[PDB]
Amino acid sequence: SYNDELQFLEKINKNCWRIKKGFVPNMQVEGVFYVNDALEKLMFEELRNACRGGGVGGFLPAMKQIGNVAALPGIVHRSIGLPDVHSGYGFAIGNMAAFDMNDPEAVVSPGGVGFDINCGVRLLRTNLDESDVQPVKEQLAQAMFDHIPVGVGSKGVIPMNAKDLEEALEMGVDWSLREGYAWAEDKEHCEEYGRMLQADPNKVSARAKKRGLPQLGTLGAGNHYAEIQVVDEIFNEYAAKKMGIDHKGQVCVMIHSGSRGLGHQVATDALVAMEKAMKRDKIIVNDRQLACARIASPEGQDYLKGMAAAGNYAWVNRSSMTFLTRQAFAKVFNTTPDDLDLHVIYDVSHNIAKVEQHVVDGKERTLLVHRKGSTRAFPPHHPLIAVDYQLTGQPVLIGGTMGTCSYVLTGTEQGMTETFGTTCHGAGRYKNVTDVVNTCHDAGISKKAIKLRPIAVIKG
Amino acid sequence: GKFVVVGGGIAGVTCAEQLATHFPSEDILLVTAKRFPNIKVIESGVKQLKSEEHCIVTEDGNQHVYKKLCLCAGAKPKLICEGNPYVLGIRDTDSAQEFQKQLTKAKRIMIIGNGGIALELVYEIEGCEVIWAIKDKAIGNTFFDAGAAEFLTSKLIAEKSGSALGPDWHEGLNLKGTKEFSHKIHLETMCEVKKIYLQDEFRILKKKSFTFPRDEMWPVYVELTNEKIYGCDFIVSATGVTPNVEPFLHGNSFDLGEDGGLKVDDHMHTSLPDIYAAGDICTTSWQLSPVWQQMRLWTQARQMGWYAAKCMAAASSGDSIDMDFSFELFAHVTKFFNYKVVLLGKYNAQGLGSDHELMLRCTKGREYIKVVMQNGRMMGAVLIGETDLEETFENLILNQMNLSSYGEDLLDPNIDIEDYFD
Ligand SMILES: Cc1cc2c(cc1C)N(C[C@H](O)[C@H](O)[C@H](O)COP(=O)(O)OP(=O)(O)OC[C@H]1O[C@@H](n3cnc4c(N)ncnc43)[C@H](O)[C@@H]1O)c1[nH]c(=O)[nH]c(=O)c1N2
Ligand SMILES: NC(=O)c1ccc[n+]([C@@H]2O[C@H](COP(=O)([O-])OP(=O)(O)OC[C@H]3O[C@@H](n4cnc5c(N)ncnc54)[C@H](O)[C@@H]3O)[C@@H](O)[C@H]2O)c1
Ligand SMILES: [Mg+2]
Ligand SMILES: [Mg+2]
Repeated sequence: SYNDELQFLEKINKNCWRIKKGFVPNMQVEGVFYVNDALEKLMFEELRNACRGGGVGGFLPAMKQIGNVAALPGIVHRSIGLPDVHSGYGFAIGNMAAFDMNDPEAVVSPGGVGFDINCGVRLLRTNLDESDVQPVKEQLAQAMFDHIPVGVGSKGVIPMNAKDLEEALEMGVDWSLREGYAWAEDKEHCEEYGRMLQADPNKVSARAKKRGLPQLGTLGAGNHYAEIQVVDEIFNEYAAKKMGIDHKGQVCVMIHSGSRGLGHQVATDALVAMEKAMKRDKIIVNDRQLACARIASPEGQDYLKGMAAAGNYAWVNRSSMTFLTRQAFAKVFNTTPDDLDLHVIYDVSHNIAKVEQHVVDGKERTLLVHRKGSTRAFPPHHPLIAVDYQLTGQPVLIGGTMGTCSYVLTGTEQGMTETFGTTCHGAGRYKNVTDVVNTCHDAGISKKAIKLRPIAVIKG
Repeated sequence: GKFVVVGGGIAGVTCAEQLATHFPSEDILLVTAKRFPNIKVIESGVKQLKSEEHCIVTEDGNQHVYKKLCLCAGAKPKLICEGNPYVLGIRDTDSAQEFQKQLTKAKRIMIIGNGGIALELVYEIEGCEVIWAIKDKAIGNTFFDAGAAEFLTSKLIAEKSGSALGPDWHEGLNLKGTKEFSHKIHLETMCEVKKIYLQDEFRILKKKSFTFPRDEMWPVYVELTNEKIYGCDFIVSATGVTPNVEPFLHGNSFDLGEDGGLKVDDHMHTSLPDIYAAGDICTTSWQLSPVWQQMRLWTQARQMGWYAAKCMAAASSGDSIDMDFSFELFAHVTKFFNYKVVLLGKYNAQGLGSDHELMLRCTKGREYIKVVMQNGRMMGAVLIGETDLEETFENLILNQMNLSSYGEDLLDPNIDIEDYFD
């Protein structure tokens, strides 16, 4: 009953709620959901609607999905739902879960990465104002659609070979920079310099490689798009100056894309191997969708090796899409891409697992943070982040849809201590981008630095 | 000696391009009637392959010797009756200009066919009365189900918003009729052309033309298989398309499919030694995967020409090459009545036989989505409208995830299934 489920749920603070242990049959640690007054009403309605449904099959309510992740072996900190939390296979979308790599009973969940791997966004600054582009916006749009392949069944213009694909899967952005499709400044302003050192191309399945060879350099269907935008507002002028947004109406472009086919095949290959291992190593899980393997077990190592490869492939795809975007601007505004100042503000991923150093229970541990729908947001003085943002804080790029304005944020110390530096990715395809970002700022897990409005969308 | 590819069609040019990239030290000849100077163009049409002597002769009388030959001669328009000046069928840019000229001078034009050419023309042309007669019960039987026809046909009532032509020849010409009345159209179901009567034949027999279809002495009158007879200034017969096998089949014993194409194996070999084929001329005889099928098009031709070049390169290197992933799942993304149409796998549940189920979610004048699931696993789906879910449906088909637990809610409006399987 709805009033029975309610007993497990209480309010921690004005913008966060708790899921007490026992909400699901086993729970290692409590759950938490981060909400504004508005997006909270929707998060509770999902649970109540599921309760009225007798014996409801599939599409379980997001709050129950947070709890089933809290049942997993090795969860070290609160299973936390970011504002974009919504129904997702296995782990709820927006969920961070962290597991200690030194604990012997641990878990890697494919649903805690996603079916894609390394879906992300790469914003690029440009010296042109909205008045330079507005009279030619249709020419620039056609030049972009001509230069950038889009949609299902599409094939990339950039030549791709099996050897070069294996190199890109093992080598990430370094491969694109070496080829000539990226610049040394692109390597700097990129999450982990766009590199996964644990990637093994020999782990990726042959079917995943077959899907990868032709799809490289293509956006695809779904929420993968490239969009041209203009700066609306500057909430942190120092951050804007640091990233090269000097004034409102400056042009920028967002490239949202990830692993195309290779990721889905790698993820689905993992779920099949995990079903065998869950019976073998007695990993007991509250939902069949939540596949799980011990990190020590070959299945956990294999998916983590595969995830890193698909991340390197996805980063190469983003760099290729960037290369094509620069060429389209260069033709339309009739000059060299560098003279138009097409440098990159940042590149960041919303569907990856990573090993990170966090101090938990007063003692630092190496944890695997599973985040899907969640973007990294490391604190203002974190040693790993770009030198330019080593003072302001790692940029978080938050992507809209349907002409809703996008936002660029930065990472905070409170967000590091509470969420392990985890923030929203974007609005559900009724919880607006604006609501979601205002909560992440109001809860002190992000600091809005820029706002941006789309003018041209290069979807499929 | 030199590799030879026949046809300036998408299959031939893409085969020649890829083959030139695989062997940059040797020349390729694209016979037909730059970025790779390795490919030369002969600009003539062959009359006879000579498979025993490994030779080709063109209309020039030039003789050529092939180490490998890819046949991509495309396909002739089939016609209701060849030789009549009032029948038209679109084939090539010359025929599109002829259609432009005739159309820019005329009214009361009939179209016969429920295939792709007719589906474009009824939306592209305005300012002529379009009489539509189709052998099937509803529009688009080749590309759509009955429920799909009802969505796209309700759009028909509303106002408009030497290689063969590819995905979009309709942009490169202006097609306005003299009447200037936008989308005035009538559809006649189950009908076929009985006979074509010129004005003189009509005057002799003293038969009466049926009145103009609604809610004058024309040049030609066409009788339907029903009791209604109609006149026109000319008639567009789509009639489908037949592979151009006729000039090649003479003198060599090629194995031909039920569609009359050259049968090709999994490595695209034509059942004659050293000879390959791709695009409309070929017919797929290898063991089809459950969610693939061969329909003549620009996308499949491009893919087949690539695979043929890869397979030819494999045989010269002696290496073994596996089948390309484009043959694992059929997908066609296209426009009909200004609506995106993505058909994935067995979109019309073709070949599923008795075992199949249908789940449909549609909003009137917005989008139509249908899902074909043979055993709780998605064999195919029909996607129509502005929906961007085509990658998700593609992935669920090639995974064969057991969706049975997700039940009927796999298409509920409030759940972001695209985000769920991103
Ligand atoms: C009006 C119209 C409209 C459409 C389409 C076709 C037509 C006619 N299609 C179908 C598509 O255009 C076509 O099926 C493919 O381009 C097939 O191309 P091929 O590789 O077979 O060459 P193609 O069929 O174009 O081959 C023609 C060439 O063959 C060569 N040739 C012919 N006879 C020869 C001989 N005897 N000797 C030597 N060479 C010879 C000549 O060089 C000629 O130029 C389509 N597809 C799609 O995906 N979307 C769409 O919207 C449409 N729409
Ligand atoms: N976007 C697209 O899908 C598109 C558009 C145009 C053309 N094309 C392709 O180009 C090729 C040529 O187009 P098409 O429409 O000629 O091919 P098609 O195979 O789609 O047309 C076959 C149609 O011809 C009709 N037909 C055949 N003989 C008939 C007869 N005697 N009387 C009445 N109807 C008869 C059938 O009922 C059927 O509807 C096809 O492969 C087609 O798929 C693609
Ligand atoms: Mg994404
Ligand atoms: Mg994605």
